Amino acid sequence: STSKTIDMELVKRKRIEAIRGQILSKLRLASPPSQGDVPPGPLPEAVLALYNSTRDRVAGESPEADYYAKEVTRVLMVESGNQIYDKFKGTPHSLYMLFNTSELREAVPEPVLLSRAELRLLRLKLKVEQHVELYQKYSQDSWRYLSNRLLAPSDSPEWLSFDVTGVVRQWLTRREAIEGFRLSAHCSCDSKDNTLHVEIDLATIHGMNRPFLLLMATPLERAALDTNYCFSSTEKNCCVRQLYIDFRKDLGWKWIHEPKGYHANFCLGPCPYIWSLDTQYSKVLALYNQHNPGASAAPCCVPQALEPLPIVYYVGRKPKVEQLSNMIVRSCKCS
Amino acid sequence: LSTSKTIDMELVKRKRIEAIRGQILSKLRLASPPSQGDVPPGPLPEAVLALYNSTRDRVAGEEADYYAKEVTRVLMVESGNQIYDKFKGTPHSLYMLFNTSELREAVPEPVLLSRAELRLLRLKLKVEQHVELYQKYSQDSWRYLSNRLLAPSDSPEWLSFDVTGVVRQWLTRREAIEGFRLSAHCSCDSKDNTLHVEINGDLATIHGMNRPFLLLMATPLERATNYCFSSTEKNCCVRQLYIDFRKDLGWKWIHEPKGYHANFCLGPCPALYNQHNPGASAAPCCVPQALEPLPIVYYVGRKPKVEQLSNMIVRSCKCS
Ligand SMILES: *[C@@H]1O[C@H](CO)[C@@H](O[C@@H]2O[C@H](CO)[C@@H](O[C@@H]3O[C@H](CO)[C@@H](O)[C@H](O)[C@@H]3O)[C@H](O)[C@H]2NC(C)=O)[C@H](O)[C@H]1NC(C)=O
Repeated sequence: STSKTIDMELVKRKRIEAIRGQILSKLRLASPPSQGDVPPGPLPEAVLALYNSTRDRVAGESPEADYYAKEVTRVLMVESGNQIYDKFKGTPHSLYMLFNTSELREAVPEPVLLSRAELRLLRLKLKVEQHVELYQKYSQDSWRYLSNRLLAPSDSPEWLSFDVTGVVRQWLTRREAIEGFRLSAHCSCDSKDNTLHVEIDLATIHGMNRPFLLLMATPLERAALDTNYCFSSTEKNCCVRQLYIDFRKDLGWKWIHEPKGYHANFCLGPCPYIWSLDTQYSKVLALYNQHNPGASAAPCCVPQALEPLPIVYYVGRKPKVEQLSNMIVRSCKCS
Repeated sequence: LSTSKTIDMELVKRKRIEAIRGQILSKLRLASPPSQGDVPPGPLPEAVLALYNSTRDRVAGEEADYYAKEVTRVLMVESGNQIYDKFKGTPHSLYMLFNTSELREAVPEPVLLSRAELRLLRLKLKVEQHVELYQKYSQDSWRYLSNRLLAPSDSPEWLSFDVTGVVRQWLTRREAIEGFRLSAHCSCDSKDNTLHVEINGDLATIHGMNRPFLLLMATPLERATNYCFSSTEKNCCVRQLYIDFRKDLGWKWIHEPKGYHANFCLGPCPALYNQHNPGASAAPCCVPQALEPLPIVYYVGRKPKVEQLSNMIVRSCKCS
């Protein structure tokens, strides 16, 4: 291990140097930004709090994201004391969260830059299981179902998240000043012999730590490859290549009755470092979505999206239908 | 010259073909192709083709191992008997119950089961509908599983519901009968002693062929960072590397954090092709699978910026 540990350190240094170009290329910077103007001392109150929640454990829901970094912003809902109580007065099992659309356009000027928008809630009900549903205020009159969530009991207050990216993108398109969501308890009912059975504050609503929208978008200053593009175009870079395999013609096998063949495509092509490649084009950028130059020390043209293959074959007199995983290559990536 | 590029591709294509020869055999865990002298000539039986079709059928629904899974299916109890007299005249509810012994014959032991799907032939062509799936936990109760918003489609469509955990629990249970419930979505809200309630021909095909069934994928009976940091492995795996922006990169511009666990993948990916060449590609590499982002805080002049960079932290590695 005397002459192997030192070899390991060279790999670690190779990884570190790739990360140097890795971070700078993501930020679309040739060199680290100038610091002469920066105030010394601790970070501001809003900056630390913004960075805090990005690391915090949140509740998940259950096109692919790009290589370059996303600017994260957040907008807290309109304050509790004003406006949000008179229109929905005394609703026992419904929580309303409305946002100023101009505050969203201040963070994200145009919708095309927005890549993800999350609605955040500070859940408090520790001991009992609850089933909730999320709704979007499309118009002033009706609400539309978005999603639901079965919430198991948790001993500690937990931050809940709802992916409302598609909804917030439509909000950035609209000029209407106020938009919002509605979180209500799950309704369970059933009709039977002309009878009908029906079964049905949770979170911080005021000040800081009230519900908010977390926006991840490409900043304005900075404003994989599936078979549907790899089969049409001839590319020098890493991509999917067609290969139909006949169990008779190519493998000399007769025991697979169904199918007689399938498209087992392969990945083939050079994977240069993303910063070593020409200025970014939409067709070349896709490959690099999971790009981590130092991870494997040498990036390879490997598959991303794969599909299974069901087959039919015999064991004696007995026919068997089986499914094989990861047989069909649908996309390739450099990583 | 394209004459000497055709030849290069043919060599790559043959390497892929030869790896696939080993891939298929290794997934089925066979050393050589099985003997076919006893196989009946002619078309496959009625049930065998139908079972195979549904594996290919295009369906809309909302890690798995390397080796192949045996696919079986079990149709629900027929309409005319037993399943209507206890649920007589339910206007907005469709009931699907299954014999638990038929499931244990298809999947002998619950540990072997890897996936179970409930299949429905949707019929409502023109109208958008919202449905919910329920499980018969007890003799008195049903339990919420999932829901589905169904957009209009001109053609009858096969719907799928992932009921793996439910069907696996059925094999754990000893009760002879189990089943599901598909009902219309209930939307209500109470306000000042008032209450608004909204709901939403047969919804799906219910009798004869193409009736609801469970599609079972299980390992045959005959085939019977938290891991990378503890053990030292020669093969491809995750390797520890903490990176301090000052100590390792010489940087002062990233105020938060001062560093992070950016692990790397390292190890050769040159009978047991599960960790050797899972993808069967011409040259397998040790590349990461699970990646995690890294939020940072830095300054550009006077304006502080908090940004998130994707795929910075390697959590798992694979041979591909
Ligand atoms: C499972 O999938 C295959 C996918 O093709 C299905 O194959 C089709 O089976 C039908 C069965 O009737 C064939 O229809 C035939 O039509 C000709 C006239 O065109 C008639 O002479 C035959 O008597 C038969 O009725 C159809 O051609 C065949 N598909 C292809 C591409 O040939 C199969 O039906 C599926 N499911 C089953 C068998 O339940």
